[PDB]
Amino acid sequence: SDQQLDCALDLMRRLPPQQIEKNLSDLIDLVPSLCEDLLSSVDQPLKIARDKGKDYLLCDYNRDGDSYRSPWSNKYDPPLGAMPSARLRKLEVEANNAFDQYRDLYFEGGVSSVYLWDLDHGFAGVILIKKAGDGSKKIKGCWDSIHVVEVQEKSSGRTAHYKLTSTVMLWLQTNKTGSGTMNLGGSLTRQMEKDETVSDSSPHIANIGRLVEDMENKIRSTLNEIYFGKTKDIVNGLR
Amino acid sequence: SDEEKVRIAAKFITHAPPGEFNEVFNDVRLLLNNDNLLREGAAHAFAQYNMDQFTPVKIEGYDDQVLITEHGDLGNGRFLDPRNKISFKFDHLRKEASDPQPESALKQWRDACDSALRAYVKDHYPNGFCTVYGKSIDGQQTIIACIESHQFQPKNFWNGRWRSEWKFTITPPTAQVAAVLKIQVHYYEDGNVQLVSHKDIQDSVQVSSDVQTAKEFIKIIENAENEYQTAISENYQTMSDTTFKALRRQLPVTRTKIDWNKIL
Amino acid sequence: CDKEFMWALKNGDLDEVKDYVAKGEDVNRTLEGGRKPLHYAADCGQLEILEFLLLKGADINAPDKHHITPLLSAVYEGHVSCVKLLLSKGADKTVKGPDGLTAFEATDNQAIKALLQ
Ligand SMILES: [Mg+2]
Ligand SMILES: [Mg+2]
Repeated sequence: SDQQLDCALDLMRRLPPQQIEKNLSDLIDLVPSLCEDLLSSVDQPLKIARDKGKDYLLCDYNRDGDSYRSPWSNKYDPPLGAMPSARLRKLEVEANNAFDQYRDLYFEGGVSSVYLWDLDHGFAGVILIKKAGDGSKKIKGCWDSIHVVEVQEKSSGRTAHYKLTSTVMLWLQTNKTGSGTMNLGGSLTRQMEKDETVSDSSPHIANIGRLVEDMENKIRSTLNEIYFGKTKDIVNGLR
Repeated sequence: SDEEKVRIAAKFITHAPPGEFNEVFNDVRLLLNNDNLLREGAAHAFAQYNMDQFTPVKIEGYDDQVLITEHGDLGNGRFLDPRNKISFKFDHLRKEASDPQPESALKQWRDACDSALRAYVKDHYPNGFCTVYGKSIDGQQTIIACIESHQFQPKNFWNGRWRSEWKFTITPPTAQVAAVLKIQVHYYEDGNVQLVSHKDIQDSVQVSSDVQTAKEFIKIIENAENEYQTAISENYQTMSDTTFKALRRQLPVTRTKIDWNKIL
Repeated sequence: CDKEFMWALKNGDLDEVKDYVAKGEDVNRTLEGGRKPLHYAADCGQLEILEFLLLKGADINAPDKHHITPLLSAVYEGHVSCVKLLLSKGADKTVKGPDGLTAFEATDNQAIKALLQ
């Protein structure tokens, strides 16, 4: 079914991007063979859970079984589990506290979550940021960003190699008198590969955050052009 | 289950982007893997997509393209071309027309509104098509104007389509107007983004003669579809400097990038 | 519930901003984000939201957690008509921002500099 999954992914790229949850569920009920292969390949909106006391975001890299581990309490909400090493868990808390400020400085709200896992010659992490514009009938929107970084140490540890892969899902809806209902939905994916020095004045998190910030500033610029420029010109070309 | 796999397959075909029906049909065919379940189960879905998208079709020897709409459905697999009073077979899969045959009470107003609408569509749309219907709905005389305009450029990785449906319910001396305008754009050159926009319109107009009411109908269509397009461009700008910023800013409030070792 | 009030302030949904304040909310309370309702409106150039918050009794000179006045916020983001209203309603243009500069010294906008004279 290698050509079956191809048509399944080609279908999700063409369907209305604000119905991925039900389409992917209908798509799995249609062909349950690729149930696991699709979920690990289809970009889905980030889901929110409660630590029970901040919110935290759910993904596959912080999941073990049918339970989800909180980045604050370090315990799975469905009690168990795969835990980070004591040295990595300490670096993970610094990462959550660093990207919690990054979330506030650039989004002024929303939820953020960082999860790390040890590989072999380094560690890899996921940065999850979720910003929703609720509480208004006329103006709505949401922003989901998923960053996966791979850190590779080089000998003495003065320089390391980083590999970044980011996806930003953007939705907007307006209900105005003149333009009626306008709905914009979609996403954008970028990859990165670079190495920077690792001194005491610039640790790993200072390098990872410096690459997430520059990436999201680049993605935002492209999103502003394809959302409010490219699609605008296509509309004016229809009339 | 096997009544549920065609229900899922029909829904996927219903929500195909303009100009991407063929690519969605293949993905659905290779996924369902039951070509006879797809042809008789999702037959209504192929007809539903074409009728909802106002698909223009070229009939041999009749030059003017006609839109496939629910108002043109004659209830026997055929569709009506009110301009050249004929009916024809339409194959919703190949999008082909065949078997033409000739095809009442509100015929003069339809001819008038059509003549006025064709010049309007030519003055405002590049590759635009239109079709005006005259019929009775629940004992009420109704005039239905439909407009379609699309640009299919898969080589440039984008497609778009404009749709307009204007319903004028004649109740002398008035006519209740109910309209819907629809735009759908898919752009996948870099990234992937889809626009879905609609607007509902309710208005009133006093009827007179078949000609004075026709030009008064087109006037309402012209003023409303001008405001719709202009307000969309003004809203695009608002979403650029405001609604997007309310999600994520370009720079922090301090207007300087983050000092990352001042956080740790 | 603080974020949804912040969302209405930024996008200028006057009806939602009106209900929140009518329900008994404080137009001068700093939201959890770190700014007062005047800041979020002036930061996004919401002239109609500023007029409502002002006649509802908001402090036109109160700073946020960035030490930025509502006048300075509109000046930083280049909202000309918002600077015009705030000055007409009595905003103190002599207050220095976190960089020690007044509004006149902190912008190269000639239109805004003309208003600040
Ligand atoms: Mg034009
Ligand atoms: Mg200067």
